[PDB]
Amino acid sequence: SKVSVAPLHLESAKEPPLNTYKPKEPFTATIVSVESLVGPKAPGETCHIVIDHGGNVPYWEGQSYGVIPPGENPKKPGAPQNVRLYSIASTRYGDNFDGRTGSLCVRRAVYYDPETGKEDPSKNGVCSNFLCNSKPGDKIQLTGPSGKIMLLPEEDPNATHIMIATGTGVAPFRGYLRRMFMEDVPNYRFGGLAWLFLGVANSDSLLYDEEFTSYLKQYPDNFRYDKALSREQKNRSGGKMYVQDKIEEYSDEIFKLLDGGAHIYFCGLKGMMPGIQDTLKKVAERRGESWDQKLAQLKKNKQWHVEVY
Ligand SMILES: Cc1cc2c(cc1C)N(C[C@H](O)[C@H](O)[C@H](O)COP(=O)(O)OP(=O)(O)OC[C@H]1O[C@@H](n3cnc4c(N)ncnc43)[C@H](O)[C@@H]1O)c1[nH]c(=O)[nH]c(=O)c1N2
Repeated sequence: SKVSVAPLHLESAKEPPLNTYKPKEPFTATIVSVESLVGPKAPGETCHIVIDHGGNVPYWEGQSYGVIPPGENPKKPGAPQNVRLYSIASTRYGDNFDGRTGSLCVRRAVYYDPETGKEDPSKNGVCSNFLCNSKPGDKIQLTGPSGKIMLLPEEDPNATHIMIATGTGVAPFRGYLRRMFMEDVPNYRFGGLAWLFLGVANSDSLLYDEEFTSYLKQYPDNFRYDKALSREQKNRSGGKMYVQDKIEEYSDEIFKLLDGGAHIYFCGLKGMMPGIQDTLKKVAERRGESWDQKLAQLKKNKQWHVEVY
């Protein structure tokens, strides 16, 4: 039941592509589709953007594309807008299984006055709205790809990968998990444990939930999946349910896996991290361990992978 992907020559490169296109001469890609990923109770829109790069801007899982939105740089007259980076949410083959498209998972940044709720177009996020407002056939200026922090370590096809996402931080993990489970990639046959933790505001804010739930039924011995819905759930202590609280529910299993060599990944808004560090410190203390010591070892061993923004 693994899906045929082409072209398999995408497996031949020994190093990830980097900076293939640069801001002064971007690649003009074409939008294939834009769809909302969220339901009516979600506090804001997050969109799935499919982009046809024609095979001209290949990438590895875990990398980012740059997008240059239209208009003048407000801080520099006559100059283009600055690049905004977006974690690629697709595998190298992309959602059409053909090596021609890549996908982004984009939260629409909308401004509301803190007192009156009143909006103001001039204070909306430029690139996120540009992307979420795009339609089939629209052109986008693409740069990159870039980034190496979130490349998937494939040396051990039976490794353990613990994936901690909030919101759009699910993006690299969608790509990892399709490569691990969905696509027929003969040179990478994953037989380890992939464990996805996802924190979002509510049920309607879930991203790609049907895809992840399907892996539980297809690969029950290789995939685990836990969700934290913060506005709809409460933690053991009674402060909104964050993803850290879900990690703590599996404290012993997770620490054992880390001690056994598991990779652990964090992606999403940088505000997710302080709570996670606090929980891990408390879990370590309860076990009689120093989290500082443990984290230093995880970093030295190249087990700790963070890309937050
Ligand atoms: C490695 C990496 C990977 C990613 C990302 C970053 C990095 C470093 N990001 C973030 C992304 O690059 C980008 O920063 C956001 O999409 C916001 O960009 P905009 O162009 O929409 O906002 P823009 O840069 O135009 O504005 C920034 C913020 O300022 C606000 N603002 C503007 N003017 C204001 C004013 N006068 N008063 C008050 N507020 C004002 C806007 O509302 C917005 O919230 C991301 N994002 C994402 O959604 N998905 C992803 O997968 C990723 N991945």
